[PDB]
Amino acid sequence: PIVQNLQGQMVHQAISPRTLNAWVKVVEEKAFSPEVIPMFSALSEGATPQDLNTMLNTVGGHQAAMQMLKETINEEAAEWDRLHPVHMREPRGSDIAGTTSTLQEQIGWMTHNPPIPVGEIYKRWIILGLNKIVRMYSPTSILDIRQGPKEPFRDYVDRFYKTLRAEQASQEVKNWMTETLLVQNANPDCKTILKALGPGATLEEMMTACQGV
Amino acid sequence: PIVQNLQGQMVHQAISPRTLNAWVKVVEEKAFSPEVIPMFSALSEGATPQDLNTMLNTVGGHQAAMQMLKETINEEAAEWDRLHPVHMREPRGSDIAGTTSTLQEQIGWMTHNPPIPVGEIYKRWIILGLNKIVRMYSPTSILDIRQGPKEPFRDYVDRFYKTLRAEQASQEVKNWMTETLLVQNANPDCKTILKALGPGATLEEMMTACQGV
Amino acid sequence: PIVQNLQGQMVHQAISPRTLNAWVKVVEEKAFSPEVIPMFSALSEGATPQDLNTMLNTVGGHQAAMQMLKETINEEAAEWDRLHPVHMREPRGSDIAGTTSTLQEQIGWMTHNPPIPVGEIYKRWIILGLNKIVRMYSPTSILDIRQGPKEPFRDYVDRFYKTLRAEQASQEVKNWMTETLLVQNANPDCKTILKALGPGATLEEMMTACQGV
Amino acid sequence: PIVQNLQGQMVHQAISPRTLNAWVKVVEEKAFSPEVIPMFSALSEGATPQDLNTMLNTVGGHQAAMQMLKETINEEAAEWDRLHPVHMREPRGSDIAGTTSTLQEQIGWMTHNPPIPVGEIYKRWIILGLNKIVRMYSPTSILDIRQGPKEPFRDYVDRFYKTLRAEQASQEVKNWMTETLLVQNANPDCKTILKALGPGATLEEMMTACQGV
Amino acid sequence: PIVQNLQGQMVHQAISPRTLNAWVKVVEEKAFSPEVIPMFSALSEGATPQDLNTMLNTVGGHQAAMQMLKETINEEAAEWDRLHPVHMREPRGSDIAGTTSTLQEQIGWMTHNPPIPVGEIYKRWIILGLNKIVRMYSPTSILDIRQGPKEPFRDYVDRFYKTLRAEQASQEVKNWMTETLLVQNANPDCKTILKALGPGATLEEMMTACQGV
Amino acid sequence: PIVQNLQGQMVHQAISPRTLNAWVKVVEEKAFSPEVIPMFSALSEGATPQDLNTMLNTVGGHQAAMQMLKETINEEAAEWDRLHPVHMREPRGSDIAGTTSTLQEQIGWMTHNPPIPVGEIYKRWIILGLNKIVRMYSPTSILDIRQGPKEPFRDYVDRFYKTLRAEQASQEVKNWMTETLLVQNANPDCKTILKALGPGATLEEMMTACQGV
Amino acid sequence: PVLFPGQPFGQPPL
Amino acid sequence: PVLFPGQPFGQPPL
Amino acid sequence: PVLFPGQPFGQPPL
Amino acid sequence: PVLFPGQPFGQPPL
Amino acid sequence: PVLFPGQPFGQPPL
Amino acid sequence: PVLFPGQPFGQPPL
Repeated sequence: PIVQNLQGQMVHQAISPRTLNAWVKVVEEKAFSPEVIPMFSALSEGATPQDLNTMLNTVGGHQAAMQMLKETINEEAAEWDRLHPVHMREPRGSDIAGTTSTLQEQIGWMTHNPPIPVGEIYKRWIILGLNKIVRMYSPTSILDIRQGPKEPFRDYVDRFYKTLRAEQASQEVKNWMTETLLVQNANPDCKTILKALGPGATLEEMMTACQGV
Repeated sequence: PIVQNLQGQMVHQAISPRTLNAWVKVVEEKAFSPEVIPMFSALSEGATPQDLNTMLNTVGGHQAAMQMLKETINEEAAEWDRLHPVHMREPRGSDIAGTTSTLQEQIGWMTHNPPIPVGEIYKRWIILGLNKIVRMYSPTSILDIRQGPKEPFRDYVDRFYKTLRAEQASQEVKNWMTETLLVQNANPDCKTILKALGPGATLEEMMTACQGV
Repeated sequence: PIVQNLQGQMVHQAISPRTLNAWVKVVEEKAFSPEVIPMFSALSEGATPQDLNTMLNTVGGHQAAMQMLKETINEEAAEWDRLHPVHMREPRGSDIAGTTSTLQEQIGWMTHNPPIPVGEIYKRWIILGLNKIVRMYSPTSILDIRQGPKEPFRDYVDRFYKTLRAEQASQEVKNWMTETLLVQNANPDCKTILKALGPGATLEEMMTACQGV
Repeated sequence: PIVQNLQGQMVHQAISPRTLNAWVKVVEEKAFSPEVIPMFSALSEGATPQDLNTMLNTVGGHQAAMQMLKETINEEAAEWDRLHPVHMREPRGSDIAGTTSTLQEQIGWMTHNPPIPVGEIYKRWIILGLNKIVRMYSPTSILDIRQGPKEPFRDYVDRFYKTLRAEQASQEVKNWMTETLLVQNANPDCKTILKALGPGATLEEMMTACQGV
Repeated sequence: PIVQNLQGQMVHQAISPRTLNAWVKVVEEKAFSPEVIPMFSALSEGATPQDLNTMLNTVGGHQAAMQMLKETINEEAAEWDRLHPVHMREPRGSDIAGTTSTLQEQIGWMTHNPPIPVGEIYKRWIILGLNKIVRMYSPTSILDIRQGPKEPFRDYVDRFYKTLRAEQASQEVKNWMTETLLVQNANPDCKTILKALGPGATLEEMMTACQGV
Repeated sequence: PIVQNLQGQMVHQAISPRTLNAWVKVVEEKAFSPEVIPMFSALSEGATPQDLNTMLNTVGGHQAAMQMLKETINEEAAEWDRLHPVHMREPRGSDIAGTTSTLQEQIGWMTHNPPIPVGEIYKRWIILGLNKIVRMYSPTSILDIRQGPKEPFRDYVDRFYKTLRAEQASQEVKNWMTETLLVQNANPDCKTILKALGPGATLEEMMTACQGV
Repeated sequence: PVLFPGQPFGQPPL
Repeated sequence: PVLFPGQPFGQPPL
Repeated sequence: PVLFPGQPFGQPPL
Repeated sequence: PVLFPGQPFGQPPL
Repeated sequence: PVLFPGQPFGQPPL
Repeated sequence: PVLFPGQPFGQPPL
């Protein structure tokens, strides 16, 4: 991250070994479960591009996925270079990605007036690449999810919303899915109870009713 | 949380990986035992809305429960928008929930004069949603709890008060429950001893007597 | 606890997750062994009432015992309200217990001139309730403790003083107990050696002699 | 690393035992997997030459590899002495390696105006020696990697890019490899699908197609 | 310990839970091995009497030993009251032991001009009591230690000096012991080699020779 | 170590329990493997003599070795008293060893103008004693090391250089050893390959060739 | 009373 | 509503 | 005496 | 492109 | 000598 | 050379 030094100037704070080891543990154990993106985003709060790159280089495994992430940063940084032509100097996509930008340039922009938040901009590109990885590591679309004939409705809801979280679909599609597929793919008894609640029932009401099956 | 920077201004403190990993451990192991709410509240001391949201996004599992929590934040933030019409600017419900509010707006309100404590306000809504989850994750009402025919009275008390903690009922109902059901549902011998103490006996007296059975 | 902020004013320090997790571990594993009271008192050094309450709420288990602790804080805070009638304002018992007192009122009193140490006062009430719990969780009075016919005298001493620590009796009774019961309840050979030392022997002398049996 | 002291001067910060123990764990467990170089580089952020040397001396095992690293620092420091003849004084190769340079000379250069970053310069030589070790600890060239007849294409990609990371070849060779060998060495069905995509397909497209086999 | 507060005054630092848990681990596992005294002394660097008392109260087990430690603090504090009659005020033995002295009096004396180091004085009394415990927990005097007929001389030396460390005897007796008993109680072959070295041989020489047996 | 206090003066920093526990773990597990000396030297960065002594006293085990270390500090401190006759005052050998020097005298010298670095001087004597221990704990001289008839050459190199690290011999002897014994004691096939490289081959070349056997 | 049976510690009254 | 079904918490709208 | 048998260490007297 | 296939992240070009 | 056989390290003499 | 075979890293020469 960045901090004020005791000399009264903005200076880099290096990543703690506990933060790097946490990120290793996260990526090793959770293997791009969707929770890895908020976990990454928490571990990389205030990160400069060099800090982000040090996290990504440390992963070691999953190199096919890390290449899909590099393909994403390629096209996102090219899109930045397209949307922001060249005239501190303004950062190019390779500056935001931390390749052509020194650490001191990164801190310079992140503390400019107004700031250019190259750490956050690059972190958006990484998070978007992790999103593509997370879909392709999901085994099932939400359309595949159906309640087991004796599966508790709370466990089916947990499967459904955990899948819906990985989906992709635009937000109004996720509204239609949580209204419609959640009912449509229940077991016949719970399905009948849900339809008896009417279409506007909240998840709390739906669970409270179908717990009785 | 929020801290004074060495430059002499109020600035964000990022969540430590140990606090996030603690929250993950808590929610993974304790699965909304009622103790999860004070544990959450301790881990989120001084939290901005972005800090709270980072904790909740990190949970990963229990997605049916996390949706019940989002249903709660929906209705609570709508109730805020109802109780506080629009005229720093005043926060809307989506500002307090940290969706339409930048981190700098959150710190601005949390350090205003007088402050508007958007972190604490939102934390109340989250804690209320966790309360709804905690009831629905409780398997039994206090009315279901009866002492086993040879169960030690201290163990029955522990079952009873652990259930009463999850109840819901208003405080005067919890008074009536701890006076009446606690006696009424004891084993016949301990039940007889308790009635022989009279109705006003303290829990210490009740335990000290019924330990003799 | 409380600390000086970098702005030059007294401000709350939140409880670390390691302190809360330590307190959970302590109460989960040690289940009100008498050592839990000094351990609690060390973990709650400089604690405000809100800090103490966050520790107690986090316990989760042992709810019958935590109710006996609430019965104690009830009568102790009522006794405070009796001994200190109402006229910063002076704290009522519900202020010291942290229910009717904001955190800022707690820090106000804890940094007043002279201070009113509402954190320490409340911590005395909690420690007294934990003392009542500790006796009732002790299975045996000191009068029950007798040396096994081939038990090493050092192990009998360890059992005796560990029980005497939980006792309750006033200090001059504990003097009489360590002079009299310690001899009276030894095995016949060690008992004879101890009586041969005379009544004033120190524990070091007693152990050094009875090690020869 | 280096920090500002409270006296207002640049002063050494000693390596934490957690950083040294982390480096020991890394080198003991990961045995010069290519990830060890970014992991080393993260653990040695802002390191003086004495700091780097303390990390390398602590390794203990792998002494044949640590000698190959000393052979590398020999030739790199000799090349420095060749490229930078002698005229603070300018550092010789033995000064940058931290042998003939005191810690105070190292901090002097690292805080000079302009700085001479002897810590970073030496860290480049160490990282280059670790690169030679990493190739020789790799068992296979990328040319050896072929997809198993029923191996999932995602697992073959992971093997391929993990090997390509250790390669050595210049960047345009790695471009040719990821375009050509990745297709050429797939299983016959996936190989046919890949050729049906055309030569410009991205790794995401390639995986998405060959997942259907 | 004691620290300078940010307000510019000397103020207590509370014991960390890691230091208390370390002390618990030490006393639980090592059970007054002689190493427990330097370990205690390191953990209690700069400790006030209240800090020391919090460490000792936390022990929980070994209560016969902790009573022998209280017998020692009784006689040592009485000896202080004898050597230092009464005239800040001067501390009595009960002030140094932290019973009649507030924490603020303890810090007052520990920061007086000249200081009265009541923390260190009391820590001497505790360390002396721990010494009495350590002898009585040692099973053997140095006179009992003899080399096993095929025991390696390095292992006999380790047994001998580990016992000599617990001894008690005055320093010139420990000189005579390490010169004389170390030879006298070796196995006959090593014993013959040692006598062939002459009486002034150093432990390095003795080991280097007797390694050949 | 030593630090600047917030009052603006040089003051002791106590050893963390994690540093002491790390040193215990190191000496308990690694039992004077040569890596223990750099590990000790890292853990004791900036250590005063009292700090070093607290580390050494904490070891507990290996007391025969710790006596060989005391024999070394005896002769080294006597040699200091010989090389530096008596005239702040100048430190005697017993001052540098921290026996006759208070902590305040140690910090006085370590912050004098020019400083007398009694911490580093004493740490040299300890490191020299640890060197004598490390040789005597090594089971084999480098002359004993021969490649197993089917042992991989990389594993023989690792055995050889790990032994050479413990040797003792002066640096030009270690040059002759790594040139000559490394070849001379290889298996006959690898030995033939090495001789076919010529005498000046680097370890990288030697390994790269003999990997083909 | 200051703390009632079912309530958490530090629960504000009413 | 302020948080929709599939979205993370703290997701900015639109 | 300064510390009596059953008491904790640092117990204030009376 | 900004990152090429075999390279680490944050590798300076050329 | 500066450290005698049985003594701890840093033991003050006499 | 700057580091010789048996020596630790950072060993001062001579």
